[PDB]
Amino acid sequence: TTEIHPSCVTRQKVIGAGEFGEVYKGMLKEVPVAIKTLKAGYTEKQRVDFLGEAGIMGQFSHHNIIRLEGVISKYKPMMIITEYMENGALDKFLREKDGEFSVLQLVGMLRGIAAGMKYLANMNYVHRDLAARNILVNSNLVCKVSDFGLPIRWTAPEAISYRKFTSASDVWSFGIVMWEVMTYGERPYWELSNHEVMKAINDGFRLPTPMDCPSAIYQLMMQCWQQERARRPKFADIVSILDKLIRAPDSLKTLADFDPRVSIRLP
Ligand SMILES: COc1cccc(NC(=O)c2ccc(C)c(Nc3nc(-c4cccnc4)nc4c3cnn4C)c2)c1
Repeated sequence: TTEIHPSCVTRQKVIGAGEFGEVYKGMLKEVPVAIKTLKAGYTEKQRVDFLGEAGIMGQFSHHNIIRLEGVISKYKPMMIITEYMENGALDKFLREKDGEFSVLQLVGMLRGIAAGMKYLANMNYVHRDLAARNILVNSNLVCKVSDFGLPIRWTAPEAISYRKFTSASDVWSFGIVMWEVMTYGERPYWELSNHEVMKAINDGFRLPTPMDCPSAIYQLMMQCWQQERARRPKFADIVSILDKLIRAPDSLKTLADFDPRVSIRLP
């Protein structure tokens, strides 16, 4: 990580809360940045977790992972400073832009998220909280995997049941993210409670296709939701498939049937 001097950082507005501090938008000497602070009184564990987060983030160098600008560790409050993405988090972005993108644009966002996840998994970094709310979107529509902290309905069964978090449980979550993107940010499983979601999964039910969804994309998300972890695609498989679909874009014109929940009869 690069150490940044505090005189170069201007905090401007609060945009969220940290484990023992706040998150701000600000400017870095000017480029806009996001700034997470660790405020006076933090515990030893909080310091270890905070500087540990900075240290792992400093290792990430990929187009589809949030970029660390630097850290303030030599002065108080300590800070983690990242690039700032003006379109914000992906879940809110898509809900505010319903129906505004082409299928190819949506699938391109998924390819980018998958490439970032392949990078993390390859680095032996298990995300554990992959969801559209933890993905940032830049002004080129590039998605940057991030983690803002605390998700039953995004989590694989083995991770819920016995705390087995691996890249393969992240693949399950990625399938949910695919469904979030293709629905413009719908809530997975709609109004079902967390217990009803787990019961449905265990009974064998899976999310139905989004509207206007390429058949290949629904097939892929379905294979991310295999109960048996060993049967799920690896991230390398996901990236490869998405890349090939984008590069032969007529492949995306074949749509999965959408199951009507409502019948409208007209003459
Ligand atoms: C695999 O990737 C990993 C793995 C492990 C850890 C992390 N850590 C971060 O992701 C992280 C840590 C510190 C910062 C300053 C940021 N930046 C932003 N956080 C927030 C925000 C908003 C509300 C509430 N909380 C946060 N909003 C932002 C940014 C940028 N732009 N915007 C709009 C992100 C990433």
